[PDB]
This record gives sequence, C-alpha cells and structure tokens, in this order.
Amino acid sequence: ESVKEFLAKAKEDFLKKWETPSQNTAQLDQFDRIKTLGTGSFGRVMLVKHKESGNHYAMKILDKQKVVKLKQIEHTLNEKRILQAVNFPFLVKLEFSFKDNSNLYMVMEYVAGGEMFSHLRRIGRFSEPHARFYAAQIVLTFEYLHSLDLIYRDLKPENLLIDQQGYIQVTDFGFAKRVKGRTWTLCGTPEYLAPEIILSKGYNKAVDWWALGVLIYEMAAGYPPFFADQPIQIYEKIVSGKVRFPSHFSSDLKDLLRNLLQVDLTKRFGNLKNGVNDIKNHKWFATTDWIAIYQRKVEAPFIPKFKGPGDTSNFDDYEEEEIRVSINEKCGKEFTEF
Ligand SMILES: CC[C@H](C)c1cc(C(=O)N[C@@H]2CNCCC[C@H]2OC(=O)c2ccc(C(=O)c3cc(OC)ccc3O)cc2)ccc1O
Repeated sequence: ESVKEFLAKAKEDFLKKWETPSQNTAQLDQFDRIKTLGTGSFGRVMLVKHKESGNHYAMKILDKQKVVKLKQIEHTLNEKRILQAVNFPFLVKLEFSFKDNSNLYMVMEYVAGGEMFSHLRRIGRFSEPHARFYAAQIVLTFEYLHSLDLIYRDLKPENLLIDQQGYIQVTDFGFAKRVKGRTWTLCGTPEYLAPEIILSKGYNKAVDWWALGVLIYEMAAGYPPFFADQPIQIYEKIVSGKVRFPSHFSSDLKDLLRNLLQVDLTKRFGNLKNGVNDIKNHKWFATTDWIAIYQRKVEAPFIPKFKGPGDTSNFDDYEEEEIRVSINEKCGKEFTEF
C-alpha cells in the first residue's frame, strides 16, 4: 500500500546521515553528571544535565581500552552510526555524540518512566490488550529498521523504555547491525536467541521476529517460553521449539506465537513472502489501528508514574565511579569515527 512512500522517504534520510555521520556534536564539559543509571560490558548510562539549556539526558560512557580488549570495536561503531542515522517514534533519539582520550560518549534522550522489565516484574504479567499495544509498536519499529537493512538483535524487556505517555522507546543498539542478507555473529540474550543463531547458521532479520514472539509470550505470561538455569538447557528447548502455552492464552495469541516461534526459518512470520503483513493482518492484531498507534493517538493502558521534577526521587542505585579521561589518547586510531 501507500506506506512504501514513507519507507522511501525514510531510506533517503537514513542514507544521507548513514553516509556522512554526525561526529563530535558536544563535549563533556557541557554537562553535569547526576546519577549512574545503567551498566554494560564497557561502561554505564548516566543521568546528566546540560548546563546551558537545563535539559536532562542519558549519557552512555564507553571506555576505549575495554572495547578494544574484548574486541567489540565494530559493535560500538555500529551502534553510534545507526543511532545518528535513524529516526522513528519508538526509538530513543541520540541527541549528541563525541569522544576523548579514554572514552566514547553517546548523549541520548531522557526517558522518564524506566525499563519495561521493571513494570512487567511489578505487575506479574500484562493483559493481552496491554501486550498488544507494545507489540504493535515493535512490529512498526522492526518494519522501519528492516526497510533500512538494519537488524536489531537484542529485543527484550530491559532494552525497551516506557516514556511519559506509556509508549515504548527502543534503546541498546549495541548488537544492531546493517546487513543485506546474513550475519554470523553470536549476538543477543540466551532466552531470545533464534535457533539459527544457536546452531551458528548465517541468520537474517527473521531473528528479530522470533525475538518478538518470545517477548509477546513473556509480556502475556510473565515469564519466557524457554527458560532454565544453565544457558545450554535454554538452547536445547529453543532448537526443538515445543512451546507450551499458558491456559489463559487466547487462541489468537497461541496461533501468532506458533508462527513467530517457528523454528523453521523459511516458514516464520515476518520472514516468508508477505513480510510484516502476515503479522499486521493476524487476528490477534484485528483491533490494532496501525496508523493511530504510530501517530500515538491510541490511549495507553499504563501511564508509568514518576518523581515529578527532572530527577527528584530517583530510581536504581549503582556505585558512582569517576569519569576518568587520561592525559594521553587511548585507542584513537581504532575509533577515528565518533
Ligand atoms: C538515563 C536512564 C534512562 C532510562 C535511559 C537509559 C538508556 C539506556 O540505554 N539504558 C540501558 C537500559 N537497558 C539495560 C542496559 C543498561 C542501560 O544501558 C547501559 O547502561 C549500557 C549498555 C551497554 C553498554 C555497553 O558496554 C555496550 C556493549 C556492547 O557490546 C557487548 C556494545 C555497545 C555497548 O554500548 C554500556 C552501557 C537510554 C536512554 C535513557 O533515557
């Protein structure tokens, strides 16, 4: 349909930004750090405040020496380059980027509402209308990113942030990559890994539709379809499939999930012929108005309450360490783009 015009338009904007990336749009001295609020292999996300404007931001700080040692230079650069190039209603907007002698910095938009993980864990499990509202936003998110030949690869409650309006903001593009065809990297989180990733096949975008199948189950059930203590046991359960559904699951959920959690790649929804429309036109999505959810005209089933003032009460506690920038420049040749 007419949605192709939009996608044509999005391909034009992304590629101009993808070919000539925004490098060094700010510096560290322009911010005040307030609180460490995230943690990953090579850094932390910190709540900061822009001295001149007064606007709060998230600021991921990654240290070059740990990125190079662990060997994840390509992932780090992928993340930055996709983030400055993309533009979508359910994606966290990279506002600024820069680096220095020791670290890489990505100053993103402050999403006051926190992770989907916390809220899911608080109320146990979402209602199928509630899971649907979220899943709809992720279907449109993956339609956009897969148009742009981008694969996301880490879809899970923790990387989805609920904003003021109850709408999702997708963050953590560390494992995200631009590829036409297949990739061979062992990327993702165990419970979400598609069987072709586990069996070390060259996988494509269908991996993101398997991940959507696991997430919708986890939103409506309150636990993942494939779970165990050791990761090896979770991998045995995924390659077989055998997804036993909760009895409270409707027939429309059970069918959609059997199609997204389809172990055979060539028969999985979103990957076969019709594309994203196999999913858009499913009976579990019959009540979703795909344009009204895009325009954010649908009433959210959960407005996530907050402290009030830009950082007042606060949320989760982490050890506050120094943002250390050494006298000399570390690994600068490797990160010449930032
Ligand atoms: C201000 C708070 C609000 C809610 C806020 C938070 C984030 C956000 O992305 N926070 C995430 C919330 N999800 C779970 C992970 C923890 C945290 O992200 C990080 O702290 C973080 C993640 C990864 C890495 C990292 O080392 C990394 C690793 C890679 O390969 C393994 C590749 C790329 C990487 O960047 C560093 C920090 C974004 C915007 C926000 O307004």
